[PDB]
Amino acid sequence: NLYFQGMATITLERDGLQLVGTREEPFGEIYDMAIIFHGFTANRNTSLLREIANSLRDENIASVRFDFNGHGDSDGKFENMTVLNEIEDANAILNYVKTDPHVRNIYLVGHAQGGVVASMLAGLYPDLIKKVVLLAPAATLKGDALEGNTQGVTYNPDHIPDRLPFKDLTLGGFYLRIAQQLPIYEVSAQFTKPVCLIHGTDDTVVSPNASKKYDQIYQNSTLHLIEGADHCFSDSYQKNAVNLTTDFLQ
Amino acid sequence: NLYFQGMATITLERDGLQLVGTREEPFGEIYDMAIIFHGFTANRNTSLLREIANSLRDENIASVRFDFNGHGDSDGKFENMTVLNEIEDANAILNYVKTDPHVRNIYLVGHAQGGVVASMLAGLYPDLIKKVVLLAPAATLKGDALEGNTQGVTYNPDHIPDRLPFKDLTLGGFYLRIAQQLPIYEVSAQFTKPVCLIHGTDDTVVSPNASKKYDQIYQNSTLHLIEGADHCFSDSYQKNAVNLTTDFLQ
Ligand SMILES: CCOC(=O)/C=C/c1ccc(O)c(OC)c1
Ligand SMILES: CCOC(=O)/C=C/c1ccc(O)c(OC)c1
Ligand SMILES: [Cl-]
Ligand SMILES: [Cl-]
Ligand SMILES: [Cl-]
Ligand SMILES: [Cl-]
Ligand SMILES: [N+]
Ligand SMILES: [N+]
Ligand SMILES: [N+]
Ligand SMILES: [N+]
Ligand SMILES: [N+]
Ligand SMILES: [N+]
Ligand SMILES: [N+]
Ligand SMILES: [N+]
Ligand SMILES: [N+]
Ligand SMILES: [N+]
Ligand SMILES: [N+]
Ligand SMILES: [N+]
Ligand SMILES: [N+]
Ligand SMILES: [N+]
Ligand SMILES: [N+]
Ligand SMILES: [N+]
Repeated sequence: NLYFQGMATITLERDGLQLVGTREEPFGEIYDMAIIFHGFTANRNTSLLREIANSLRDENIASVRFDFNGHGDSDGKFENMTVLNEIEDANAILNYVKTDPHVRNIYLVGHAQGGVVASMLAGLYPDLIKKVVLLAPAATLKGDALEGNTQGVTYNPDHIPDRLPFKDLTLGGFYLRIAQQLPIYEVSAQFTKPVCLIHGTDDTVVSPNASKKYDQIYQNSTLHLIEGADHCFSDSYQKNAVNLTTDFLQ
Repeated sequence: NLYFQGMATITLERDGLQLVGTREEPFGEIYDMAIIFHGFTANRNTSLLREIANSLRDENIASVRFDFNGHGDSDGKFENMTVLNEIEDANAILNYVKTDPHVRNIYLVGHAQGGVVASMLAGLYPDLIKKVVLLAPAATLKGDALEGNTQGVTYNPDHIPDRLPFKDLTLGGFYLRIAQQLPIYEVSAQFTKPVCLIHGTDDTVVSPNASKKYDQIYQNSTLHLIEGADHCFSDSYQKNAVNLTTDFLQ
């Protein structure tokens, strides 16, 4: 605002879970605010999401970035996380933003699974969200679940176990059952305002096809396929992903 | 079990919320178990649900019945309840039931909004649940949210407010935005094992067309129209409701 600029730690509640975020507070009385969503097994402070927030703040656009339930500093077990209770988290954060009287327009920015959270959130709030940016949005998480292969890790898609080991973590059977029947496109397509879609052509975690499908379902989308970029927009592509996002929001 | 029979109060957790229930434990080393789900604004101990759990226990079918979040003895504000978070409540209860070693077949039994919870849960666990009984399932709550008229309380369905004063209660805006888009029949229709559908013909809260519709989506359903019954299967209608429920779960 006019008196404090820079970062602050903010905590919210969603059903007796506490969610821990970082607010990037710009100069100015009135401003636009982006809610930024990290991906699966990630947290609010990846390089991509840090640089996103920072670039946004340099253009006077506020932001908040939170750890989803079961990730980062936020409460709850990873095994109990699903895309749906992430939407619930995202709604608790949308409550916080929409009641700050500094905020003018609200933007949603999500990477990977946080892109699916963003796109379905905007589809529930198409009357409130103004612009949305999706980076490598992971709608393919639904097909992976129908196939029985989530990021290497395999199961029978018709006999899903109670839990699945997944690196050093424990993934919940319910995550996968919800994943198989997520109405991603059905919900996301309710949002008819400006969408920015950024995806790397060398993404091997989430097919570019995912962004090509989002480009079909939105009537107001712009698609950027970044030649050579990976899933994380690593190395030289990160600045590319970050300027696209910033440019679009202004 | 073979040593203890009779009731107990169970406490479960879901996302930092305590869910309070009643477990009825029958005779035998091995038995089937019913999960009984109450409706919108109701609780686990309505006359109807006590009588279901009693009739079941006479057949040595075990049951549990929990207050959903925002109801009865359970945690959370009513205004923060949604059908989605009730499904998550329901999944937490299912975790408890499915991990009991005495339990053979798991049945779902849901009244009104508890019917929607039940049908959706069965659709997500079509490999685990053995049988479903829906009493006046409120699948009409979605169309009601799309029209903008929930039990006579009207609001703009394209501009859903933050909160809706709702007769001595305050229903959450996010309840309504979820309801509009819940994929009730899509998910429910994945359950291809036996379903028993029961609806009174004089229900004025949930149109009988709801049970008619399920009986069309389902690959193995049986429809019981109770001539003259009300939404809550009151007085004489209750024993008919209960017997149909009991006989079916056998
Ligand atoms: C941080 C980047 O990673 C993601 O967000 C991935 C989302 C996602 C992609 C494919 C899947 O099969 C899946 O189910 C676990 C999730
Ligand atoms: C306690 C017994 O009854 C119920 O569960 C009723 C549920 C219900 C019916 C129609 C609706 O438009 C609705 O939106 C909140 C909810
Ligand atoms: Cl699970
Ligand atoms: Cl015994
Ligand atoms: Cl009663
Ligand atoms: Cl009967
Ligand atoms: N200010
Ligand atoms: N985030
Ligand atoms: N399978
Ligand atoms: N969307
Ligand atoms: N588009
Ligand atoms: N036993
Ligand atoms: N309910
Ligand atoms: N109530
Ligand atoms: N009751
Ligand atoms: N009931
Ligand atoms: N409430
Ligand atoms: N609510
Ligand atoms: N009603
Ligand atoms: N509003
Ligand atoms: N709400
Ligand atoms: N939907």
